[PDB]
Amino acid sequence: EWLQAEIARLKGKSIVPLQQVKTLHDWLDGKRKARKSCRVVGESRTGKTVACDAYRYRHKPQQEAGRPPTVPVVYIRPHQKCGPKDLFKKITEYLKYRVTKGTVSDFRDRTIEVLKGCGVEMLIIDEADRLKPETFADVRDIAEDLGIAVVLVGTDRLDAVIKRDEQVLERFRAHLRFGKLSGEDFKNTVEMWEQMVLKLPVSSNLKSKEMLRILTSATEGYIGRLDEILREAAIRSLSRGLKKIDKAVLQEVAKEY
Amino acid sequence: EWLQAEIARLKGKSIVPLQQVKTLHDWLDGKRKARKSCRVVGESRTGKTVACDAYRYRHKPQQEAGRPPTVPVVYIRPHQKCGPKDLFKKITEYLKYRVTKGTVSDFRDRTIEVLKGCGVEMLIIDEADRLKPETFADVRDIAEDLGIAVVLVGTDRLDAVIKRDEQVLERFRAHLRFGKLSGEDFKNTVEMWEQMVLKLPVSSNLKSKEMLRILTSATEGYIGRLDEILREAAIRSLSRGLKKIDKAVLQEVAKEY
Amino acid sequence: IEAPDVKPWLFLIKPYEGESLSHFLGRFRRANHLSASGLGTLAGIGAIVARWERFHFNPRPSQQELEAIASVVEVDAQRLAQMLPPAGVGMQHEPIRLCGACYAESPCHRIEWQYKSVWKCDRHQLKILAKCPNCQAPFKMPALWEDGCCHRCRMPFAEMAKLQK
Amino acid sequence: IEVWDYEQLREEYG
DNA sequence: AAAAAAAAAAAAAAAAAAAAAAAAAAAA
DNA sequence: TTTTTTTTTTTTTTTTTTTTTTTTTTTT
Ligand SMILES: Nc1ncnc2c1ncn2[C@@H]1O[C@H](COP(=O)(O)OP(=O)(O)OP(=O)(O)O)[C@@H](O)[C@H]1O
Ligand SMILES: Nc1ncnc2c1ncn2[C@@H]1O[C@H](COP(=O)(O)OP(=O)(O)OP(=O)(O)O)[C@@H](O)[C@H]1O
Ligand SMILES: [Mg+2]
Ligand SMILES: [Mg+2]
Repeated sequence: EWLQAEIARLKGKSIVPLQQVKTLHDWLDGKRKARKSCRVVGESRTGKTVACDAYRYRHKPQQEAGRPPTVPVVYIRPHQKCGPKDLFKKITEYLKYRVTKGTVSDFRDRTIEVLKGCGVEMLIIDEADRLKPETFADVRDIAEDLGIAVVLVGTDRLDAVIKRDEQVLERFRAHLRFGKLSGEDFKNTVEMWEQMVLKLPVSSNLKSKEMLRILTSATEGYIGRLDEILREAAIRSLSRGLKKIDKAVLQEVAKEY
Repeated sequence: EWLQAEIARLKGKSIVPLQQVKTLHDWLDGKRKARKSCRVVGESRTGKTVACDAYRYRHKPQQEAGRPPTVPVVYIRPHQKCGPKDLFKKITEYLKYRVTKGTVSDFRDRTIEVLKGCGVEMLIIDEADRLKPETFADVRDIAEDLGIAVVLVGTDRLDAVIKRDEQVLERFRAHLRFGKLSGEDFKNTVEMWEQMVLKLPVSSNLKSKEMLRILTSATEGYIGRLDEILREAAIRSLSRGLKKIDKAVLQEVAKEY
Repeated sequence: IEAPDVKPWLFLIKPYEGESLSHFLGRFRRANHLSASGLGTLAGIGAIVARWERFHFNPRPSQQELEAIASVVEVDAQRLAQMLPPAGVGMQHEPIRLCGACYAESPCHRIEWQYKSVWKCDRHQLKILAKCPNCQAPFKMPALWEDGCCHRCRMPFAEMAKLQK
Repeated sequence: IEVWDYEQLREEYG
C-alpha cells in the first residue's frame, strides 16, 4: 500500500545540514587539532545532540590488517547520578572491549590502556550534568594525562554545576553556544523542511505570510517543535487522503501544543 | 436466594462506554502510530484510570509456543516516591519475566532488552506524579532511545511537577484533558446507568426532574460519586424488600456524603 | 494487575551440534544478562555451577542439577548430558584448543577438542591451535568469549583461518 | 545538498 | 591413603552526602 | 497578618570496601 509506505517514512528521522550545525563542526575541528577541551551550551530543543552526533559520523573509525582500530572520536552519554565506575565502563564498551569484574581502580587502569595505543583525539560527553560532582576528577585526569580533547555538552544548568568548582571551571573555560531560529533564518528553514523532509506531491507552500504566523506562534523558534509540528501535520493529513498540508489541519495540530 | 445473587452483582464493577472514554481511545491511537509521547490530565474522580484499562484490553498480547510475546501496550502504576529501581522492576514484572537481585544499572540494561524484541509501542504511567524527580531521566531515555510513546496520566499537580524541569516539559508538551459531567450529558449518563448498570425489576424513572436535582447536588458532576451513590441506593433499597429506588431512600444515602 | 494469558519466561538459545557445556551456559548468561550465581539462584542448585564454566566436573548430577536445569534453559536432560564427555573418557584441562577453520560455519567451540588425545582436526585436516599464533597467549574459557574477537590481538578470528595448519 | 537518513549512517558504520 | 592452597560468593560496617524538611527571622 | 528567605540538624540511602569463614578439587 502506497499510503503505508509513506507513513512509515514520515515517522522516521534525518539530518539536515542547517546553518547552526555547520558552525559547530568547524569549531570542534579547531579544537581537535589544537587538542583543547571546551564545552557546548544551549537550550534543550536546539538540537545539540544531533549536531554532535552528525559530527561523530563524519570520521569513520579506521582499520589496518594488524593493530586495533584507530578511533579519533568517542561519543558517550551518561546515566543519571553517573558514578566514577560508570564512566569508565561506558568508555570501555564504546571501544568494543569488555572487562568484567574488578574494583574502581581496575576500571581506571584499563581505560587508560584502551585510550592509549588506539588513537583517540576527542571525547564528547552528552548531558554532562548527569555526572556526579566527584567524577569530574576522573574527567580532568584523562584530559590532562592523555592528549585528548574533552567536550562537555549541556544546558544552562551545566554551568551552574561547573562554577561550583574552580578546578573544573578552568580546564573547561572556553565555550560555544547554540541559539534559536529567528527572522529570515526561521523562514529559510521552514522552506527547506518542506522540500527536504515532507515531500508531498502538491506543494503546500508554507513560507507564505499567512502560514508562517501559525508556525511562529506554535514553535517559538525551537527547531524541535518545528520538526514535530510539520511531520504531525503531513501524517494526519495523509491519513485523511489529502494531497497537501492546508491551513485548517495545521491549526488543528498547533492547537494541541 | 434470588436476593443474594443480586446483591453480589451490585457489589461489583463494570465498564460503561461513555463519550469521555471514546475520545481518549481515538486520541491515543493517533499518538501510537505517530509514536509521540503526551500526557493526560484531569481531576481525580473523572475515571482516567478506568479509561486506560478499557484501552489496554482492546489489544490482546500474542504468544507462540517458544519465543517471547508481542505486547503493544504496557500499563504500570508507581508507588509513592518511586525511584529508578522501582520503575524498571515494574516494567519487567508486567511482562511476566523472571528476575531477582542486581544493581540499578543492571535493571536498566535488562529493561531495554525486554522492551526490545518484544513489540512494545506504548508505555502508560499512572499516578505519574509519584515519580521522584530523577526518574524522569530514565523515562526520557526510553522515550528517545526506543520507538515507544510514553503517556503520563495524572491530576493538576502533575503539571506543577513537570514545569520544574524544562527537559521534561518539552518532551511531554502535548496533552488531553478529561472533564466533568454536565447538563444533558449528566442526564443521559444517569439514564444509561439505570438501564445498563442497576437493572431493578421495578423501573426507577430517575431522569425525573426532582430526582436529578437530588443527584446533581449530591454528585457535582463526578462520575465517581454518581456511581457510588446509585449503587449504595440500590443495595440498601433491596435489602429492605423494595422493588425500586424512591426519593426518600436516595436522600437518606446522599445525606451521608 | 499484570497482563493476561502469559506465563513466566526468559530468552532461549539453541545448541549447535557438538557444542560444549561451558560454552552453552555462557551464551545463555549473555542472552539473559545474568551471573552464574543468578542462574544457580533461579535454579535453586547453589553456587556449584560457576566452576562448570571453567570445566571442573567432579560429578554428573544427572538427576539433580542437570535434570533440574532443563526447566530453565529449555533443553532436556539428555541433550544436555551430551555436552559433557562420557564417563571415563576425554578429560583435558589447561590449554584450550581451537580450530578456527570451522568458525566460517558457525562461531562455536566443539567439545571434542578437549579430550586428552587430540592434536589435529580431521574435518578441516590440520594442526589444532593450543595457543594463539600471533600474540602467543593461551585462550580464555569458551564460557567467557565475546564477539569472536581477540583481545590480545584483534582480528576476525575467522580471518585467522588462512594461516596455521 | 546532501541530506542523510538517520539510520543509514548506522548501516554504513565502521 | 589425604591434605593443602585458593577463587569466589557472602557479610557487616562505614560512610559520605544529596535532598526533603524544620524552624528563625524581617516588613507593609 | 500574611509572604519570602536563610540556616541548620535529623534522618535515610546506595555504594563499596575490605575481610573472615567456609567448602573444594585435585594429585602422588
Ligand atoms: N539538523 C536537524 N535536522 C532535523 N531535525 C533536527 C536537526 N537538529 C535537531 N533536530 C530536531 O531535534 C530533535 C533531536 O534532539 P535535539 O537535537 O533537540 O537534541 P538536544 O537539543 O541535545 O536535546 P536535549 O538538549 O533536550 O537533550 C529531533 O526530534 C529533530 O527533529
Ligand atoms: N467507563 C466507566 N464505567 C463504569 N464506571 C466508571 C467508568 N469510568 C469511571 N467509573 C467509576 O469511577 C471509579 C474509578 O475511579 P475513577 O477513574 O473515577 O478515579 P481515578 O481517576 O482512577 O482516580 P485517580 O486518578 O485519583 O487515581 C469506579 O468506581 C467507577 O464506578
Ligand atoms: Mg540531547
Ligand atoms: Mg486514576
